[PDB]
Amino acid sequence: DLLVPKLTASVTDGAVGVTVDAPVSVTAADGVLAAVTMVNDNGRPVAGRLSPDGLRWSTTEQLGYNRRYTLNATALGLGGAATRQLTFQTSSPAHLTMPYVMPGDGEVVGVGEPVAIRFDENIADRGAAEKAIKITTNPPVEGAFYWLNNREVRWRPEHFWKPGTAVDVAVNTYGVDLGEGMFGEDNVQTHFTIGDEVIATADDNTKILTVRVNGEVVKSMPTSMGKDSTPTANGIYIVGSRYKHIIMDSSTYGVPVNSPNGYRTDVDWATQISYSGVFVHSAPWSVGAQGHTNTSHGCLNVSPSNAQWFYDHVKRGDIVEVVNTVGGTLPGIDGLGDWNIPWDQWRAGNAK
Ligand SMILES: *[C@@H](O)[C@H]([C@@H](C)O)[C@H]1C[C@H](S[C@@H]2CCN(C(C)=N)C2)C(C(=O)O)N1
Repeated sequence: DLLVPKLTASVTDGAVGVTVDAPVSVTAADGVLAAVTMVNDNGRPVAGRLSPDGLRWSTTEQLGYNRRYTLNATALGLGGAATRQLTFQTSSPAHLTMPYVMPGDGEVVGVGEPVAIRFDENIADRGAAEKAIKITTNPPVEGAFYWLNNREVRWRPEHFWKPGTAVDVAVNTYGVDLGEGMFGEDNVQTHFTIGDEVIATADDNTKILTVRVNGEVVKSMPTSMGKDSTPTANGIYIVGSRYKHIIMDSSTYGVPVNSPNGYRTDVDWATQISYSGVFVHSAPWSVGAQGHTNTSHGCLNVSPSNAQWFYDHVKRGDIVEVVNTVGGTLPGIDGLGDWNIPWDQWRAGNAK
């Protein structure tokens, strides 16, 4: 006839390994919730909120790893009253890993910019990490994950972004088992926008670096690329950081300075385009060979004014394409060579 109220929680009494990637909630049937408290092992209460109709209570703040929580709830209805007490334990990680996402929040980047999520620890379960990363695009475009190394995963579409696209990255790793008892230390979120299409093409046959903005040629720079014994790899490069001046140190990229292809020299107006250490930069010493002969260690050498032009007008995520050199092809897992991996292979990924 008149039923007693019933209490249902999203955890159960005695549960262990409860993941903290989601709130805890309680629902009343045949009655309303009169009070709900949740405390940790130390008696400290957890913040929560009861819905206005009295039917549903939920935690509202982050739940902690390695905690024993006690939930007390009372429901009242015309049929009488019901009270329950539940204790559960949350996940106890063996390790925590912190994600770091690029590009930065609010940035405007070029059409070649991948989403990058780098953890500070090796990820045993790549599939769990990919599943925990939510990418929103507008206009919507399909994309896919691919791992550069054990710690950094990249996401991009099949073709270069459409200018004007919003990209939203929710790395929702808090409470997620990323393998072997390694859980996400925190969530991170970033949002960025794709700007103009900027593609600069260096053609060894002509020795010209041509900059096209939304398809229109805006600059033609005589360049000197890698001499035969240190060639510039062909392929697609993503623009990385830019520097007013920087000491280029070959040992940074694996080559002892004191070795025959080593070097250590202060350089102006330098835009990095590969982790292997290719840059567009000012080369006053080879102005005469630019547009004619390859003389560099791999860099795209241009005039000082053209290098400053490049610094001022080309942004992170814009594209440099190198063609017809005697080099090989830039490795797809360079760090900035993601677009050299064919789409079918990128889309199949490497989560295992
Ligand atoms: C690009 O080619 C690189 C490297 C970071 O990939 C740098 C290294 C040089 S330094 C070279 C030796 C001394 N040089 C002079 C004449 N000052 C040039 C470089 C290059 O121009 O070859 N660029």
